[PDB]
Formats: sequence, C-alpha cells, structure tokens
Amino acid sequence: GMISVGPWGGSGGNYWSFKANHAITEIVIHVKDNIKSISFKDASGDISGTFGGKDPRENEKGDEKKIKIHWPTEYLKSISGSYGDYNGVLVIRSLSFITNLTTYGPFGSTSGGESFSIPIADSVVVGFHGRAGYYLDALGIFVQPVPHGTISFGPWGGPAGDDAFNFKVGSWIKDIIIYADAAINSIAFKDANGHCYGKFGGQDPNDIGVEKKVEIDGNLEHLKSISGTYGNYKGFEVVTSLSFITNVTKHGPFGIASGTSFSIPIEGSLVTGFHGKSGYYLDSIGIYVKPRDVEGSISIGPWGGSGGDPWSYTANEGINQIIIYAGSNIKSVAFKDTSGLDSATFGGVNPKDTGEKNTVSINWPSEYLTSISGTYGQYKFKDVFTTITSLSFTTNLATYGPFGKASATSFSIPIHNNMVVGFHGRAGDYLDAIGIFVKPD
Amino acid sequence: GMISVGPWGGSGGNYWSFKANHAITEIVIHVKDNIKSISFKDASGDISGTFGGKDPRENEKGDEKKIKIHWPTEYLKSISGSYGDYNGVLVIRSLSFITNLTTYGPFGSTSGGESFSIPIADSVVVGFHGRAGYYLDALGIFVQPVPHGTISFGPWGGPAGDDAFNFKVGSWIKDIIIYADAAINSIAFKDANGHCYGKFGGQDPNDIGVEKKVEIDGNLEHLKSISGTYGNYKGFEVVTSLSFITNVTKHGPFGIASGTSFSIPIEGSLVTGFHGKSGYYLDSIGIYVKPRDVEGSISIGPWGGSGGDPWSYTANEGINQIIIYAGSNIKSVAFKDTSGLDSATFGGVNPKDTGEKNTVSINWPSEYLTSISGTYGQYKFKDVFTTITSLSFTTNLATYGPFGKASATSFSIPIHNNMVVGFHGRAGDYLDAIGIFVKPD
Repeated sequence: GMISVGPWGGSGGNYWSFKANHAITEIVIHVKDNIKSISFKDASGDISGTFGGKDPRENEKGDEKKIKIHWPTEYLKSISGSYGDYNGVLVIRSLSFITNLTTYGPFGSTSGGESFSIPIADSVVVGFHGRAGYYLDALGIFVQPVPHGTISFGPWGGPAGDDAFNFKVGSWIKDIIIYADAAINSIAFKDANGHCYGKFGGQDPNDIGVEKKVEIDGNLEHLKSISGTYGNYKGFEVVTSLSFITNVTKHGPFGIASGTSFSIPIEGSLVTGFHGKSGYYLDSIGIYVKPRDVEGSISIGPWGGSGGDPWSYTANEGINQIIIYAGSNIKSVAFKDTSGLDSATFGGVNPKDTGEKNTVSINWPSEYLTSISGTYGQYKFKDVFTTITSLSFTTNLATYGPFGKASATSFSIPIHNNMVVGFHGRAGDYLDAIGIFVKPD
Repeated sequence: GMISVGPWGGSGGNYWSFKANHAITEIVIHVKDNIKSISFKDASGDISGTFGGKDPRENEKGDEKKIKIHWPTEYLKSISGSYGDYNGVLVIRSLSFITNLTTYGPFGSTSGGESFSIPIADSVVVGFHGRAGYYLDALGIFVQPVPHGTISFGPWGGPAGDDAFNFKVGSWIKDIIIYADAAINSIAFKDANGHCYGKFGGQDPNDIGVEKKVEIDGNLEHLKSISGTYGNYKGFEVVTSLSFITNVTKHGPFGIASGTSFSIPIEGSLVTGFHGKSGYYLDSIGIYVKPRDVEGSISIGPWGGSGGDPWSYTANEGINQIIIYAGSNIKSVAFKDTSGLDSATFGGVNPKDTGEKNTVSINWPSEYLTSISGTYGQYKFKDVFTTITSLSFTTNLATYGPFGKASATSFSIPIHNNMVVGFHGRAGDYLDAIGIFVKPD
C-alpha cells in the first residue's frame, strides 16, 4: 500500500522499481557530470541492484558516492534534483536526498537543467522507481505516511486568507462544488456520507462567482489528484484554476488558467482531504492522500433496521476509540483513529433523545478490533423505529459492552484470523444498523 | 504466493531479489570465467537492474550475453549451473536457463567445481534471487505452479519398486509414520483430518522395520521440505534415511544416513503431498508443495452441532465442484478443485444411510463461491443428532440448493466483496457442522 511519485527526468530507457522490504539505509550513486547510476540497500543488508551505468565506455564511469540514512532515528522522506541533456538524451543530472533531519547533496551538476522538487509532507520513502538504460533517465519514489500521519501535497497558491481549512474524511470525496469566474472564489466538498465541508471562500458579496459541480461516481471512479494554476486576482495571490483528476477522467478546468501552473505526478493514491486558506477567495489549496489497495476489504452486515442514512468509516491507520451514546437503544456511534481521523457522529440527531456517553479505548496496534455483536428491535420515542438496541465491540484481547439493552433478535459473527478496519450502517435519530469492514490478520 | 529455491553458490556479497510483474522474457549475463553479473527484463519491458559487476577491474567486464524467452509460447521453468572458487571467492561459475521448449547455455566455465540441478516440475520461474558484490556469488529462482498444476520436487532414491504412490491433501501433513532400521522400510502419512495415506513399503515378509512417529502441531509448525539419503540396502537401491523439515525444527534422521544425500533448499513452501515408488522398502520419494500464502485467510463459523470430527479443506487453485448427499438432511459433503485436488468425504460413515448424490459445478474462475446458509436442527434415524439439517451454496452468479430440507434454526452470512476458498466443520455419519474460509474479491 504505497503511493508512486514522479518520476522526473527523460522518457528514455526502461522502467525499473525497487520496493524495499526494510527501511532504505543506503544510496549509492556514481556521479561525474550527470548521475550515471543508482542503487540501494535496506536495513537488513539487502541491495537493489544497479540502475543505469551501462555503456560500454569506461571512463565516463563516475565517482562513487554513498549516502547513509541513520534508521530508525533518521528516515528518507523526499528527494529533489534536476534533469537535462546528456549526449542528446534527457537524463538525471543532480540529486538530493531529504530526511527528517537534514538534506544530502546536491550530487551531480547544479547548472543548466530543469530542476524538480516535491511539496510533500508526512511521508517516508519506502522505495524508488525510474527509468534507466545507459544512464538514469528518470527517478521517482514510493511513499507511505509516517506513523500516525497522512501524506499531504501542497498547498499551492498565495500566503493570505483569513479562514484556514483542514479536513480528512473516512470514506471518499463524492462531490466538489466550485464557484469561479477568472479565479476560484470558493470550493466546498461532500463525503460519500453526505457530510459537507466548507464553503471555503466566497465571502465577497460582489464576487461569489458561478457554480459548477464535480460528481464522482464511486462505483466506477475515485479522486486521485488535482492540478491547476495560481496568480493575481484583483491584487491578491489566489488559486486561479483547478482540475480534479480521477482514474477515469480529468474534470475541469474550472476558473481560468493564469499565472503559475502546478500538478503532482502521483499514482496509486486516493485523495482523502484538502487543506489550505480562504478569505474572499480561495488563497491556497493542497491535498491529503492515502494509498489505495483500493482493491481490498470484506464487508459484513449491516444488522438492524432499514431506516436512516447509510454511512461508512474506514480508518486511515488504526481505530483507537469508540464513543457510543446509549439508553434503551443505541443512539449514536463515533470513531477515532491513531492518525487523528475522527468520524462524524452517526445517529443522535434528535436532541430530546441522545442517551449517555460511553467511551471505549483500544490500545492499537497491540490491541485491535476483531468483531461486534448485539441486538436489534423496536424502540419507541414519539414514533416506532427498528434500531440497534444493544452493542458490544470485541478485540483480540477484550469485549467492551454491552451498551444499551437487549431486545429479542441477537446478532454475532463467529469469525477468526481477521481485523476490523472500518464500520458502516445506517443512522438518523438512532443507530438503525451497523456492520464491519475486515481484512485477514 | 511463490516459493523460493536455492540459492546455490557462496555466502559472500549481499542478498537481492527480483520478482517480475509480468513473465521473464529476457536475461542478461556478463561472462568471462565466472558470471560477472545478471539482470532481467519482463514482457512489459520493465528491467531489474544489474546484480554483480561492481568490479573496478577491466578484463573483469565479461562478454554480454542476452537470453530471450519467446513468451507466451515459451516460459522459464528452471535453471542449472555450477559454482566454485574464483580469486578465492565461492561464486556462480556457469548457468543454464530451462524452458518448456529447450535449454539455453551453459554460459561460463563448466570445468569448475560443483554443479547444481533442480528435480522440479510444474513450475514457472516468476523471479530470481541471489547474492552479489563484485561478482554473482549465488543464484536461486522464485516459482509458481503452472495453471492447474502443483509444484513437485524429486523423487530421490533408486529406480525400481512394484508399487507407486501419488497424492495431495487439502489441509496439511499432521502425522508421518516411518518404519526404519538401516533403511526406510515403509512410510505413511495422516491429514489434519485424520485421513490416512497408504502404507508404502513394508512388504518384505522378513524385514518390516521398527515404527517411529513424527507429530506436527499444526498450530506452531508446518512441513516445509524433506532431506535424506539413498543407496544400497540388501541389493536394492532405496531411501536409507529421511528427515522432515518444518519452519521451526528438523525431525529425524530416521534410518541411517548412507549412500547419497539429497535435500531441496526451499522457503515459502507448504508440503501438500508425496509421490514415489515402493515395494519391500521405500525405493524413492518426492514431494508436492504449495506456496504458504503471503495473503492470509479469514475463517467464518462453523455453525451446527458440537458432535463429530474436525475437518478442513482448502483449494490448491480454486473450488470447481461439490458433492452432497443430503435427503432429510446431510450425510456428507465433498469438494473438487481445478487442479485435481479431491477432498475426502466428510461423513456418510453409516453404510446405512447416505441420501442421494448431488453434483454442483462452478465455472471457476469466472464463477466462484460466495457464502453459505442452512439449518440445524434435530435429525433422528436410530438416535437423535444436532447436525446441519439443510444447506445452500451461493456464488457470484447463482445459488445452489437447498439440499435436504430446511429446519427450524437457519444460519446465514451477510458478507460481500469476498470469495470462499474452502470449508471446515465437523462430520461423522452426518455433517454436524460447517463453516467457510474466505478472502477478498
């Protein structure tokens, strides 16, 4: 489960990759004028084999530079460098390796090239990829988030804005509502669950702009990336255009393409959030991404009634906390994870009937969710509803609950060798129904 | 899911591996006296990068040789070669590449030490691994079964025998029964289900040997490989000693080590059967292996009564067919897979009583098993039994059943985005209990 970034450099040579089994602790380059070749080593002593360095010319050859990464206190987090001509072929000319502690390089030549850098954070480099033949034509990285982190790119745009925004979702981005004329005036977003984020921007009464929507069909499509431009608009530096890149198509552009353009060459990603600043307009924006082994999880249930609005929550890392409100039945549920991803509250919408707060703690990852059990049936307040009435959560070490009160119809899952990676169901005033997402382990 | 074989060669340099994403279609070696270096190229054009050849010497470059594999009509299945001293280092001295149609090589010096060969069959080489520094210290391969096949190794031993054996299991080897004194007189095996395999050998009326047992605890251990010796015993060429290699320990030797030794350096393998020849003694023995899954498997259930004997069945490739004999309930169920793996029959141990035969076909892989549901209740013949009363099987395309007759209590599994890879439960005269093994998709 990792995100591909890049590669940067020429289009020649053949694709290679090296996904380290253990942390990357060494990089070996041969340099003269350009980068002749690269190889790697992980913490276990495994090596990647050498990419590039293939002539037959012996001179050229290049001086050996070894770069040490002091795992675990130091880890590789990113790279920079430059590309440009060699013998007529577009290749890597210089490289720098960026850790949580310092930067190594640049190695190679700093002049006469197109340089690249990556506006990334909260990442660890767990491998490389690129192109090679006689030379290293191109180089990229594979990244995973730091423990308890979420990879982010950007933001791009200008420095101002009065309202900062920052969110991550536990399902997927389903809708994007943009207002735009020459600039992006505002953006807002909806969850798979129908939860709305923002109106970030559009505070200028004279200048709200013109509404356009992106509607993502989650059965066929997922948001993978963004691109756009930023520049002047009425004296300010703001986002002037955006496009939304999925696995199917590119939506937009929205706004008009002016100033500096930006993009992120990423694959294997799902966008799970956005951060930036807005005021009158959209000053700056960047994304949060999670790796997609989006080909992946088993779903069980839900159990319970058919009322309520459907919801789902999949952890970014590990489910840490459950907040259950209960009385005679389960009014609401909510989840938190070790990376700080907190679900909306599912249920508990009628303030006359919200029950009592219960918190469940899970010492993740040595303790982790494993199953649920409970009952469902009729519950009356003003109307009659069919809901979850009692609920328990089991881990590898413990069973928490039951919360609520037992009604006749019980439910349970005689299941083993699994972990629970998220939940789903229906909720309105109460928790109508609940089930689980599981993976082996 | 692949098995590692070898590597052969010295302990110098560093470990490396290459697992191709598509079929290996090219191999590049540099040869002078030893193999200076190696790299690979798969059908999409992706390269591995170069292992070895870090020598700063010149008449140390070696001549480049390319080997093409004419995929998909030709595929790599094995290798052979030799290793020995070069400048005081134990390295790969020569190599050959073995295909379904032909052999390429030898490349390098044959005159030189130790040769190696692999008595393998039904394999596809999907990768290599080895050790490399200045030179190519060592090489091995990763393998998978051909479609519908099972990787085999051996047999080792002498060429005669009046009887022959050849079986595979759908659980694992729990027991091994050996009669031995100076040679191996006979061998037998038990399933995890207690089903017995043969007694092969022990036909000398004057010389049957002393019994010894190996018990494998299927919770902390699994059979991985075997080794042993073969040579003369009273004018027969037979297996003289065997040991049984698990992920933890090595059980044996049984018999006495005399004549020629054999071993097969594999990792990632689960032994799933045996083949060979036997008569008075054990003439020859070989193994079947399956990759121990880097993917794990979720268990659900079982549902039903507590009576009976535990059994499990896990498909080698994918479930193809099911046989049930239920009338007023369920005497037995059985299963077949697309690789020829046939399960035992799980109860219908009463001559009297076996209901009517029912064959269910699944178009694996385009059609595949989804879940189950049934009933349990009380069934009476001579006495009273809590068994599974009726039963149904869902796939991604259809349901099959029920069989027999629905009772009071009806269990089901509200599961999605999964495939069933096997079953487990309890059986006697009837199917007391049944549950499933699932994975995502």
